Amino acid sequence: SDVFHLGLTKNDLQGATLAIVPGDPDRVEKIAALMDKPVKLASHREFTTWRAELDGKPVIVCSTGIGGPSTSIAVEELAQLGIRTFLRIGTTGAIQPHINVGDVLVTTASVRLDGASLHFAPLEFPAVADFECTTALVEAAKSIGATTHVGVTASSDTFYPGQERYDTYSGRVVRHFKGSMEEWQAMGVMNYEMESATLLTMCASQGLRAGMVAGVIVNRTQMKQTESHAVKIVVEAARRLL
Amino acid sequence: SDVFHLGLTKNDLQGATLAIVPGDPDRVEKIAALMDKPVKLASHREFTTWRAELDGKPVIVCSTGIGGPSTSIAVEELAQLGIRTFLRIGTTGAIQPHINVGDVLVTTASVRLDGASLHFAPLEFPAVADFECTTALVEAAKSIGATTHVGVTASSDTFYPGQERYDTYSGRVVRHFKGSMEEWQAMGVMNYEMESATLLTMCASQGLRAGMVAGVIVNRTQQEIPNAETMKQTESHAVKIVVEAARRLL
Amino acid sequence: SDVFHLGLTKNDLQGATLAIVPGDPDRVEKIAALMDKPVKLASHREFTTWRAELDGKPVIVCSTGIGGPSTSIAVEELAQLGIRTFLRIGTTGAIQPHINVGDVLVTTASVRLDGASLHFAPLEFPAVADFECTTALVEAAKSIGATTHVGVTASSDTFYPGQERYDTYSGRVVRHFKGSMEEWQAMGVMNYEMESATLLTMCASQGLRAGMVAGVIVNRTQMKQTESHAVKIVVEAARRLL
Amino acid sequence: SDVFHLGLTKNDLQGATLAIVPGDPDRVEKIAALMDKPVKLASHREFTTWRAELDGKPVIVCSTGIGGPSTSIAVEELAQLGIRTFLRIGTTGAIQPHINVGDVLVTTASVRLDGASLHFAPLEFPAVADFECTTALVEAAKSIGATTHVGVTASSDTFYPGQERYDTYSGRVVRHFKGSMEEWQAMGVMNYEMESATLLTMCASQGLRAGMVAGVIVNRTQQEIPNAETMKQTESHAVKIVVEAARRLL
Amino acid sequence: SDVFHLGLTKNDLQGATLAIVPGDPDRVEKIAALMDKPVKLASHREFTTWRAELDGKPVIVCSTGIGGPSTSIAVEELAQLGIRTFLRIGTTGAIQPHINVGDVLVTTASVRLDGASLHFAPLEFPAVADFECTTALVEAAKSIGATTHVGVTASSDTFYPGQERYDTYSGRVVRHFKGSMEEWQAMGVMNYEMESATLLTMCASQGLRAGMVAGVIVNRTQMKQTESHAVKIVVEAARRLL
Amino acid sequence: SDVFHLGLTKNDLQGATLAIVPGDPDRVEKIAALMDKPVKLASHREFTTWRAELDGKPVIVCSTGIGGPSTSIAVEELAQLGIRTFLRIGTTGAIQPHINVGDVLVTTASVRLDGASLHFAPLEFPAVADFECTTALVEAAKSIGATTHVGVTASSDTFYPGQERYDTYSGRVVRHFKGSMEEWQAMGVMNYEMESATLLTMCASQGLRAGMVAGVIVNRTQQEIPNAETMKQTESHAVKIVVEAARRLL
Ligand SMILES: O=c1[nH]c(=O)n([C@@H]2O[C@H](CO)[C@@H](O)[C@H]2O)cc1F
Ligand SMILES: O=c1[nH]c(=O)n([C@@H]2O[C@H](CO)[C@@H](O)[C@H]2O)cc1F
Ligand SMILES: O=c1[nH]c(=O)n([C@@H]2O[C@H](CO)[C@@H](O)[C@H]2O)cc1F
Ligand SMILES: O=c1[nH]c(=O)n([C@@H]2O[C@H](CO)[C@@H](O)[C@H]2O)cc1F
Ligand SMILES: O=c1[nH]c(=O)n([C@@H]2O[C@H](CO)[C@@H](O)[C@H]2O)cc1F
Ligand SMILES: O=c1[nH]c(=O)n([C@@H]2O[C@H](CO)[C@@H](O)[C@H]2O)cc1F
Ligand SMILES: [K+]
Ligand SMILES: [K+]
Ligand SMILES: [K+]
Repeated sequence: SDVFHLGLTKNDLQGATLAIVPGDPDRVEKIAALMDKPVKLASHREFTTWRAELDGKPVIVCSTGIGGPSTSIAVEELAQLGIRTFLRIGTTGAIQPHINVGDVLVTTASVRLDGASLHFAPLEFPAVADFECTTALVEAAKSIGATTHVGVTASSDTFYPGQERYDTYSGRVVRHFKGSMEEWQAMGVMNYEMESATLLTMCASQGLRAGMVAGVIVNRTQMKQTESHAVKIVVEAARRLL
Repeated sequence: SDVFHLGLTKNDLQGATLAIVPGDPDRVEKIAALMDKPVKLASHREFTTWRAELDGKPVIVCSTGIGGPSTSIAVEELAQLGIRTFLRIGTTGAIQPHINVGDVLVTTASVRLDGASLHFAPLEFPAVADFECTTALVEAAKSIGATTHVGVTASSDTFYPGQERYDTYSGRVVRHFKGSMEEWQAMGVMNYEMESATLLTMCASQGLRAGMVAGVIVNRTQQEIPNAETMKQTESHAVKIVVEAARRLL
Repeated sequence: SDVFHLGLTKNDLQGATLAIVPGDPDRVEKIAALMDKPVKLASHREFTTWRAELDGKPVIVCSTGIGGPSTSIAVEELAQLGIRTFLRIGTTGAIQPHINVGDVLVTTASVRLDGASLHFAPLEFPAVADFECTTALVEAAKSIGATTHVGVTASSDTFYPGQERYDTYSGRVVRHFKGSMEEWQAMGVMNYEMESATLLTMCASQGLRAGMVAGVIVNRTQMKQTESHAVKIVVEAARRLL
Repeated sequence: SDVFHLGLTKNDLQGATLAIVPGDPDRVEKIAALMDKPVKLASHREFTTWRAELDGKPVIVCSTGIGGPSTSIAVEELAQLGIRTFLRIGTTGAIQPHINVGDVLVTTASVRLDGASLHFAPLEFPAVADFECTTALVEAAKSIGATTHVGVTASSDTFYPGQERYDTYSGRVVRHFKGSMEEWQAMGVMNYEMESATLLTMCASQGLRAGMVAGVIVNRTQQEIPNAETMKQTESHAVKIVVEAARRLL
Repeated sequence: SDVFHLGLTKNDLQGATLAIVPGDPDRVEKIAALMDKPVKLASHREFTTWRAELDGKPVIVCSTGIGGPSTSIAVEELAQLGIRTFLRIGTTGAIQPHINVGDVLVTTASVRLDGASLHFAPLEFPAVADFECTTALVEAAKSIGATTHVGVTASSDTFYPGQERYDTYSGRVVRHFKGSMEEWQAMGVMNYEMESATLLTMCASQGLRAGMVAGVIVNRTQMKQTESHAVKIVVEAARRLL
Repeated sequence: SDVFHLGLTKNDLQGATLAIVPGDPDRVEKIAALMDKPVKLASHREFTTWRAELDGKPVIVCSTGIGGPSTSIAVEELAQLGIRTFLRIGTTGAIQPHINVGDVLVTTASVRLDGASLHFAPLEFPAVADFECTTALVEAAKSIGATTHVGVTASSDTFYPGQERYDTYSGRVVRHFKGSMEEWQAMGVMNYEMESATLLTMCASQGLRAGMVAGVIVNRTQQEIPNAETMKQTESHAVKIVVEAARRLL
């Protein structure tokens, strides 16, 4: 292995330069299955990697695990191996009334509620997605007729307090985040997820292209099939980025 | 006047919902001149407004003056008057070697080195441009064949220390900004300008669409010898691009 | 032109070392008119400059435009041309009950609600006015018998949310500034304006003397003539500073 | 499942109130194997859970995955299930010369270089370990004669820049973290790891007891030449120490 | 004098390496009196120093005065003189219902509501006590059967607003600290005092061992004898640390 | 006692509304001695209080001890007792070449390097002195012909690292303060002391008038060789100046 965590060698990628990075290890195979000659490369910790062909071009699929920390490791090590483009496919919770479960969301930029993005650029730097990847994702979504929403996403280091959930053990939310969801709502933020801030920031500040798309599995103001459409959309986007 | 600073009435706009907002008052007429039936509406402080027609649709052109403060006033008051889409056309200094004077830059999002954006959203919120406006700007730039670059822009509250210029009275830059340009360069930031952070943040957090395009009049990594001609010509292309973008946004 | 924005040459100032800097371009001529041999020097963007004589000494009057950004450019470029003393005359909104419209306010120091001051000194540095300029302004105000108030001023980068105005398009104020006016009131702050923080900080941290005086055109807790008195006061102060 | 991610039910724990939480899923079974009647309960995402008996008391072992985010989920959901005591056993990089690979480190408190801890308490709150858990860990380490060091640990959201590693794709470290390792060294910080800040803070601020122990697999001040054997042996001792500590905490 | 403030010479300490540092000058003699051959060494400003013997080992007792500023001076200068271990004995206000006046509190780490700790380490660094000193204090407390509580302490630069007291001249608390006590309570913080944050941080970040124990003289949610027990406990702890 | 720390009763002040507040308890009597009918009122912790008459008006003199924490207690409790005006007289270290030992410095505002001021107003609020008190101090200094300097002062919570002193036990200064003195120097800051930030902020934000004057006992830019005599003489003039200022403020 040429990297510390992924257990992958440069040759394993066979010249691949684009990677689809879902958060859940169990989704890696599903994504690879939509492409040609899918093969499992490695599985260590929360990092599962598969290789496949798209239009005769080798493509990588690697899980990041939940959170910016594990995400930064995967992205960094994949970059060390030649990957220059990253497309994240995730699951998300909508916080706007007009957005419905099943809808697909494309992130233009993210509210940085994480700590890892700060290890690449100060807070004033935008966690913005690459224009080409965003475009590809939008078109891909349109190509299959999925109800899509494009905009800002709140990327949190926590699933609970950071997303102002009170149905918890403590049933309490620290002051900084109390009343925070309502604030994001009034600002037009579409959803909550946990890896885009780190992904977009570290990529945008290091010459790497990144895109972000997620399927709505829940709406805070009010599933397997939704994941399916989002997966197709990201593979279709990758195709347009090759 | 229905607003405190612009000296404009709702009726003046004749139903206009899009405005092109240059920083310099003197550029307002130039921009309006590329459209039909251009008419001056008002002039107060650094706020000069003109109205014109584009494809049979009334369009506004209003100068913001330099900086997020004056920019936030103009945008806020124009919004009070019905404007929902804002396209900024400015001048900028490139900080990357591969970018040349005369090139056109489209901002996807901005590094917030201003104070006004913070009056609309905390620092963690991205100063991102509207996807539709950015797309229109990109296509418009392509439509006339201008050498274009798309990416991140550093928007500063100051022309000098914030952009780490030392050719100043004090010849000194406060610690926070010392060595800052090099940091931005390593991060891929394309340029320095002074209104996008405020514009994009206040719009993105209030349901308003905004786009940002600027012409390169200088490159910080490549010494000098400016050319009023070339410079005036660069402004020309950027103006044409923003008007073309507006057309696609109407 | 020896500077990038002002369109002025060192010789234009004829040895002037003090400048009165109003925010509104249209007020420049009014101020110059109270002095001798007033002459317009230039007009570019929001920067209008006039020269005049006061007690046989050349004095500059230059508009800064609204906000610290344009203010820092004007001050910096004027300094490059020899100006060492700056007196700002502005308009302001009082936030204390005992202060009335028409009253004149002299700022001793400012609450930094701007971004430009930070480009000269970290937030912990005080946006304090020069003792000599403050003194001159106080005496000048007294010399004409104007009802005067001396104290702290809140200098905001925005006219609306930063000054907690809700009569706006969004009718909303970001969390950081919600309930902020009341806080300033309890702290004795006298008013809101938009250039003193940047002016005083950049001057106080660069060996430049600065003073700040403004006329109250509105009281948040409850016009042409007020501007008139403030203008006289600043010209009278300049006279004592020459 | 009574929780959203762990896929566990209250009944699965059989009254367990203490959990050993390693970062790597693959270590869960190893830890459970040192106890009695070890049984796998679930495996979802980076969360692998096993149950076992220690002195006739049911004990849980659950992987957190790398980082405070996944750690906070696991801890929160385990707490929802009754766990009140958490003992983390990890791997770490030493940054002090006197500390050797193979040594065991017990964290009294951590430098918060993460983002998740901030979602439980402001930065001024200390990421301190529970006194009882720390004591148990210290005694346990002593009971087997392991070379131990007790002190402060720097817990980072990143493996690379946050730990000031330059052997990377960009080969660059953002300003805030440039020269940071040397600063931590001068302050006596013993090591770098990636979950203690979040673990200790969220537990210390919510009435939950937590302890932290890690085996040194590398020393940043002493070049390299890792040894899978030694490394695998270090993990072994750390595991034994944490299980022994749990025993004293039951 | 070999130091600027304490008025002490290296020889005065006769090889002492541990010091008990109370906040009140008047408590120095009381503490020294429990040991052998107590002798007053100096008295300057709020810094009173005494020397004594404990198990044949010279020990120092020096008052820090109230607050991190004076505390940092005393600790720094004592360190310059050879002291490597510091045990603070103070008075404190409990903020938890289950803690009673008279109880003894041992601080494991502190919430940094001070400014001095920041002059030694950034805010993210923990104001944690030395494990050995904490252990000694716990055992010492047990040795005399004192009702003890071990945990986190909020160390404030102010006695009033920082501890959210409203019975003041202004009867007002700045926004940052409004509702702060309740927050600390929900987080399990045991008490409020004014020197531990600075003490623990500066020591923990400079290779110096420090411990912190205080007697509860008041409970915010609901005296000479309490001080007595705390003094014994700290002397007993020092004995175990020699 | 009507207050928790000062051990003073409202009656003790006999209607006094102004207090001179030195940092050192030992200076309280010296200051009181220049006035009429000086009497010691109390002595507790670092708080020593004396009362005296100035032009037939009762005046208080109370030591604050070193630092904003003890300073805030004294000021708060004195205010509870009726004091509305505070004049601080201290000792200071100059950081500018043109300032000499023995010179007197009047602070117009302070750089807030303390923590206590933040307990009264956020960092953006200026630690500015009262205009009337500053004026009185300036005139008083002039009245005796002392070489005076008026300007900004850096008020630090620490005597050593915060004032970037390396002649210490650790011989190290935390990153935030490394190279800080030079920055303050370039900004024109005249000196370092340890109570003005807290004093001016808490007073300026609570309707209390405050002034600040200090005598230079050392200049950081000009090596050393202190003189107890000169030093004791500098304190003398500063004391005379503050008493004279109080007289003009009564
Ligand atoms: O409400 C949600 N919050 C959230 O963070 N997610 C995403 O799905 C995972 C949480 O289970 C995280 O990786 C995150 O990216 C989904 C959601 F539905
Ligand atoms: O180097 C530059 N920096 C800069 O900020 N600008 C832009 O032009 C104006 C300053 O001249 C500002 O409004 C800003 O948007 C142009 C430049 F060429
Ligand atoms: O309420 C007010 N707020 C305010 O900012 N001002 C000042 O006048 C201009 C706003 O029109 C700004 O330049 C500012 O300095 C006046 C006011 F009356
Ligand atoms: O140098 C190291 N840095 C580090 O963070 N670790 C730990 O091991 C994992 C990364 O490999 C993280 O969970 C972390 O806790 C180990 C190391 F050897
Ligand atoms: O409520 C309290 N708050 C407090 O800060 N203290 C402590 O006792 C002194 C206050 O009088 C300070 O030195 C501090 O350490 C005691 C208390 F009882
Ligand atoms: O260099 C100096 N630094 C300093 O802080 N002081 C002042 O004198 C005391 C420290 O000796 C503090 O109260 C402070 O106000 C004097 C000095 F000479
Ligand atoms: K993870
Ligand atoms: K302007
Ligand atoms: K003190």
